[PDB]
Amino acid sequence: ERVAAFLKNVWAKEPVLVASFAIAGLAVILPTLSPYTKYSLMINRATPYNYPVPLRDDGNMPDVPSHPQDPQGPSLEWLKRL
Amino acid sequence: MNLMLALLTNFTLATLLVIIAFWLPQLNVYSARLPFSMKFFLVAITFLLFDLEIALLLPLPWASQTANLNTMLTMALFLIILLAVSLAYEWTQKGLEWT
Amino acid sequence: MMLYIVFILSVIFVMGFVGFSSKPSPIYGGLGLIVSGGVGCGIVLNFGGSFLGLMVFLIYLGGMMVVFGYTTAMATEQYPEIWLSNKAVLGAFVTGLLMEFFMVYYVLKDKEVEVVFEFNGLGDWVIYDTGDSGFFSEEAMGIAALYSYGTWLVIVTGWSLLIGVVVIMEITRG
Amino acid sequence: PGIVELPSLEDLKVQEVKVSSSVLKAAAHHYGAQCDKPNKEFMLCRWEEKDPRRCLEEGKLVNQCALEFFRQIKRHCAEPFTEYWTCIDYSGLQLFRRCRKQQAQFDECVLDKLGWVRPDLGDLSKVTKVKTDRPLPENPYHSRARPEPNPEVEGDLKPARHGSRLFFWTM
Amino acid sequence: PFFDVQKRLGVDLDRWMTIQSAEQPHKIPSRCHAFEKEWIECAHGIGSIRAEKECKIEFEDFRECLLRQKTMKRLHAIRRQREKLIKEGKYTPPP
Amino acid sequence: MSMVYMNIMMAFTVSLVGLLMYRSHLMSSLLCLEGMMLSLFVMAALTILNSHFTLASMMPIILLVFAACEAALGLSLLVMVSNTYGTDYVQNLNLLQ
Amino acid sequence: ATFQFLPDEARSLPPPKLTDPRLAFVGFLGYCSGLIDNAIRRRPVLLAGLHR
Amino acid sequence: MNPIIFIIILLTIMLGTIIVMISSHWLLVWIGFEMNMLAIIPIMMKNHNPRATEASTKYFLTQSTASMLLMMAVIINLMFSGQWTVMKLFNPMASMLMTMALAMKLGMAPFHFWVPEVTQGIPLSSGLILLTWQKLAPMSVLYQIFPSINLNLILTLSVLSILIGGWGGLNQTQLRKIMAYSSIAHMGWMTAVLPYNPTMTLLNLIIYIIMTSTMFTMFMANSTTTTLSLSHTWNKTPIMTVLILATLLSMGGLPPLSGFMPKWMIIQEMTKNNSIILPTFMAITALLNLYFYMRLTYSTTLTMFPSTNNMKMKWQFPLMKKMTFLPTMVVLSTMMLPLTPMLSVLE
Amino acid sequence: SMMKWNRERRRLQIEDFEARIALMPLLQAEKDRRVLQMLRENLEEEATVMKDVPGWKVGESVFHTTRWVTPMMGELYGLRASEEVLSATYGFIWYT
Ligand SMILES: CCCCCCCCCCCCCCCCCC(=O)OC[C@H](COP(=O)(O)OCCN)OC(=O)CCCCCCCCCCCCCCCCC
Ligand SMILES: CCCCCCCCCCCCO[C@@H]1O[C@H](CO)[C@@H](O[C@H]2O[C@H](CO)[C@@H](O)[C@H](O)[C@H]2O)[C@H](O)[C@H]1O
Ligand SMILES: CCCCCCCCCCCCO[C@@H]1O[C@H](CO)[C@@H](O[C@H]2O[C@H](CO)[C@@H](O)[C@H](O)[C@H]2O)[C@H](O)[C@H]1O
Ligand SMILES: CCCCCCCCCCCCO[C@@H]1O[C@H](CO)[C@@H](O[C@H]2O[C@H](CO)[C@@H](O)[C@H](O)[C@H]2O)[C@H](O)[C@H]1O
Ligand SMILES: CCCCCCCCCCCCO[C@@H]1O[C@H](CO)[C@@H](O[C@H]2O[C@H](CO)[C@@H](O)[C@H](O)[C@H]2O)[C@H](O)[C@H]1O
Repeated sequence: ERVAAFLKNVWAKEPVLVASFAIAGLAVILPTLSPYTKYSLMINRATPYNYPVPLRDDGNMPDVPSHPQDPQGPSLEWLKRL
Repeated sequence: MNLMLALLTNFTLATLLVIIAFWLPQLNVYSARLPFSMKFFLVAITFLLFDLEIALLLPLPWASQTANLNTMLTMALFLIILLAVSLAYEWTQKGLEWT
Repeated sequence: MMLYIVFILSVIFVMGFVGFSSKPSPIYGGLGLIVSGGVGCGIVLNFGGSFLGLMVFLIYLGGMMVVFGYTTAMATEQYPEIWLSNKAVLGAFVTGLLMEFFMVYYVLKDKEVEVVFEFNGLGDWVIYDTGDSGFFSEEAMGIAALYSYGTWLVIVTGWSLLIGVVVIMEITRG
Repeated sequence: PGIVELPSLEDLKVQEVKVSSSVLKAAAHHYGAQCDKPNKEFMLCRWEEKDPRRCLEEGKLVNQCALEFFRQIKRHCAEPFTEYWTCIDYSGLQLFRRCRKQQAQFDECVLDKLGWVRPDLGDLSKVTKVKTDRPLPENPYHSRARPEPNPEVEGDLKPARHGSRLFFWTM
Repeated sequence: PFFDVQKRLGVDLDRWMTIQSAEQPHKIPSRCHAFEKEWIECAHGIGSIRAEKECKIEFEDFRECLLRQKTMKRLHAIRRQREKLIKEGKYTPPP
Repeated sequence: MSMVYMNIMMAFTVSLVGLLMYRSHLMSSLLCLEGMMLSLFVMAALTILNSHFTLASMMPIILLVFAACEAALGLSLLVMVSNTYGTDYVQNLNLLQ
Repeated sequence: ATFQFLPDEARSLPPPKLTDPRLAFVGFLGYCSGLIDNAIRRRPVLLAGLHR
Repeated sequence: MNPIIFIIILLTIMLGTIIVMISSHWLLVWIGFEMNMLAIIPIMMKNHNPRATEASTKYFLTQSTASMLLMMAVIINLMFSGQWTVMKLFNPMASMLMTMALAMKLGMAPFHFWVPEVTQGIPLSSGLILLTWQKLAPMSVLYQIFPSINLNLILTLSVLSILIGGWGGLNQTQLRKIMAYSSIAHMGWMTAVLPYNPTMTLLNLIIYIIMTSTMFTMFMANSTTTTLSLSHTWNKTPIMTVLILATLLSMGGLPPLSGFMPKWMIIQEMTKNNSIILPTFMAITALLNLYFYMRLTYSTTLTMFPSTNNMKMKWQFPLMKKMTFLPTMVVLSTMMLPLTPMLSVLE
Repeated sequence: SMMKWNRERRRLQIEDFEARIALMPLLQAEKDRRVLQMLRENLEEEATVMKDVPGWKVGESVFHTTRWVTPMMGELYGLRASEEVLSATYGFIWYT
């Protein structure tokens, strides 16, 4: 109640500063609450700037595809449907 | 070369226009301290220091591509807040006044 | 030749330094530094430093040197003394140019000079990197890394700039 | 220091792929799917040997597979392909998104005539594994022997004999 | 450092920029990565007194990559001999 | 070394000599101080760029930022000196002999 | 170790005795500091502030 | 100054020093010096008078010039080694510049001219920071780059500082100038032993800081800045004259006082290295310092100078300055010789 | 609307980058031969210009190590026409 009548005063007298503090407050808080923030790291990771150097096949790499179109390896199906 | 040619043409043409402006047939036969406020000096210094912080912020469009987004965002917001803090300090210390 | 553009720029760079280091009126000394700053950007641009070069214009020339000129107009000079009207400035100015010219004349002729230390004269192009075909600016990648690797650099730099505001207000209060 | 060995001028001759960048750009996605095996064998060699002189034979097999790849487009899909890379070639940035209509015609032609399937988003950036009979390099950096470490100190820490022994002090 | 707080706390304040063979954005290598890498590994853990003599070969190679003073001196020598011979008409550059 | 290093090293020396050979205006010495920084920035950028030492690319910016903040402090002291004696001449700063 | 006042290996050594003559001297120096504290502030040197 | 701002500025001074002492990267070392200088100027200016403005200006120019030379050495080192690690330098020209840059920061002769003037022009509390805390950062760098330092250069700087500091102090009546020349002489001893045993540099540094802090604190307690002002202390605070007497004799290196220990340990290290002429010359030259310490003891403690009538009013009021840590510092300034072997904690 | 469009633009960038990755083996193979041809050509010129200079070995390395070392510009174009060197050196920086 004491804070409520404080906000009314600043809103009437310093609306520009109230907007500034509110906008800046949202910028610091919303990334922790947004459910899309995790896709920002995934998309950045998925972008291949440098060449993907192939590994030497030792016969003990069941999770490493032998060909780009093979079913092993990271997928971007989640990104297409994003 | 193209850019240097562009710059040369722009300032060479500027030089030519300025000299022909100064020349034409006229058809005629016959170190101290300014009385200037310290406030204006403080505007220049304040601009300079903020201009230095804007230099630190310019890389942000590239920095947003990093995979270390958690660190990137925290430091980006940290720099802007401190810039806001210095503005708040000047404001409360009567540094943005003219009376 | 165009292959020597960097060397040519570095020669002008030195003359600009002799210009303001002989210390004419700080109005002209500031002008000599502005020209050196612009040439300094040109040198940095030709080594692939696009972003770094433009920071010289934006920050060094458009920021610091504007304030230098601004302060000169208030607290140092309003009218300038005739350039080279002082014997000491002219003597220093002539002394520097001749030293610079003798350095340039010999290096060009021999493709190498020994001014105290050994310097080559084949051209700056010879030390350049030969193979490059990444799809990005490496110079831009490094500067962007300030926000992911240089957490410590940001904190201390950010703190120092805030302190600069506090300190300058204390200094000027009286 | 010695003499830098270099392969002979005729040890470097090969049939070059003399097509423009917009042709390669237009064919890149099918090219990456079709010529992966020699391509990855060559790139494995380069990152392992760190010496271009050591992968010249595998580099030649890269050209042969690419020339064979393009001879196979020229033999079945010449006209749909020319339309496509000519649309790519028009753009100053050689954008894919401006040519989806011509891309589909080329994609359908290779699929019908050569069973070629365009790799999906993300495929060509995968890290794959390669089988090579080339032995794994032993000393790729050609590094000398490392200096021996200093004699490590091991033992029981006893009190200093008679203390500091500084001038007259007894402790 | 005078006080090695970084090692003792296990926090990296500035070691990441100290050398050019450390991790870089997008694995971009420096031009002298292999030379610095070799010299660092030779000189690791033996002290600068020993390293100045026992890793001299690596440091000499590394310094050559950094400043290329020998390489330029050799090219300057071949350039001298050509534009001399060209005057005595004893050499004809290829097409 | 390369040609450019000759002239860049020379520019630093010229501005250093200029700084150590004062005239009258304090501003003239602050300019020589900022000329030294300019040549340092150019010398470091050239070295860092040529060697492709990527993470060091931010170093010249940090140098520029701190130096400019350092130049701001110098200008503040110049105006305070100028507010006391009416000029920025360094021969007025001799009370502490 | 690095930047450690007393590394772990130092625990093999016998501890200084609480009756160490050097430790008594250090205690004496502390007592002297207490007296000089009283003197500079013009308190009764011996009796003032026994807690201090 | 607002008390909160003063604390923040003091912490920035400390943080700038700490950054220098914990950095493994030359850029961060340079940043530490820049930060430290930025925050030290306001405390020199805090009384707003022309002498304070002159001192801050002379300080700014000297430190700024030195920091430029430090950066030049760092870049030359980068050119010839391709790395930024804080340690020995890899070019002799870089070593000379860095050594001269740090000598300029420390105020060693013949880059000493600023120390007496800046100290005289700033308050006693600012002079205390200038002549004690500000030595930590340059000395901590010298501690790490000493293997690459030119021996002739560093010993020449040391000998000149002991000579200049000793001779300069003889002509002084101002207490802040006396302390300034005392500082120059003591930096000379610290750097003379650096090539041989850096631990003795730290020992001399710490002991010097303790005694210098003691003297500045006792000068502040009575608001004395001149020899004659200090000669009134006997008729106000007799105890303080005894403490001043003991501390000055300690700073003179007289046994059995704490200030003998650093001179004694330094002589030992150089003799172990077959250096006999240099320690002997330094010890004899240090008698110049002992002379103008003794002069102060004569006017302060061992004789009673004339007083003034208005002094009787001061008898009625207590000493209300904080005098923080003075009882501890004065005891350590004088009575530590029996604990000399404890110098190994610095090893 | 900006989120939808920027997400699509990221997918388009990945497709463009993957096209580059598919071609890099072919471009890398071509580059190796070009560098080695240019070094072999410079060697033949050296063997003739310095054919009997007192004590001049031909093709001697300046490095103690035998590891392959990437040549710099001067070692590749050191004896070639100026316009090729301008284009090879400053061409990219000047294209703008
Ligand atoms: C143990 C190992 C270490 C060995 C090294 C030696 C350590 C000793 C040095 C300790 C540090 C100095 C502290 C000395 C304490 C002095 C306190 C004292 O004795 O009384 C001072 C006296 C009292 O004055 P006040 O209290 O203000 O009023 C008196 C009214 N009753 O004030 C007066 O009345 C003024 C009297 C006139 C001045 C006389 C000066 C000559 C006496 C000086 C003695 C101290 C000399 C210290 C040098 C070391 C001695 C060996
Ligand atoms: C929500 C988090 C988002 C991040 C925001 C970034 C941090 C920025 C920090 C700025 C701090 C400014 O803090 C501000 O200080 C002044 C002090 O005068 C206060 O204002 C007070 O002082 C002024 C004097 O000018 C009075 O007129 C006013 O009546 C009084 O309330 C404000 O109540 C407060 O808003
Ligand atoms: C005066 C100093 C002022 C300093 C102010 C600093 C403000 C910092 C505010 C936000 C900092 C972190 O901002 C955001 O927080 C959330 C908290 O989980 C992080 O976490 C979020 O993204 C990650 C990325 O995968 C997800 O795995 C996670 O599920 C999600 O919660 C974000 O990755 C980070 O971008
Ligand atoms: C005046 C204010 C003073 C306040 C001082 C507060 C101290 C702040 C400490 C900052 C450094 C924290 O510790 C450091 O943080 C960064 C980012 O999180 C980490 O760095 C991380 O980002 C990049 C990504 O590769 C790399 O540097 C490194 O691979 C990674 O670990 C370091 O691994 C960690 O050691
Ligand atoms: C206050 C004045 C400031 C002016 C600053 C002017 C810039 C100074 C540039 C110094 C950079 C060149 O520094 C110098 O380079 C050459 C080139 O290998 C080095 O090499 C030279 O000395 C050593 C001596 O054994 C050997 O390398 C070699 O015999 C010799 O050529 C020098 O040891 C080095 O000191």
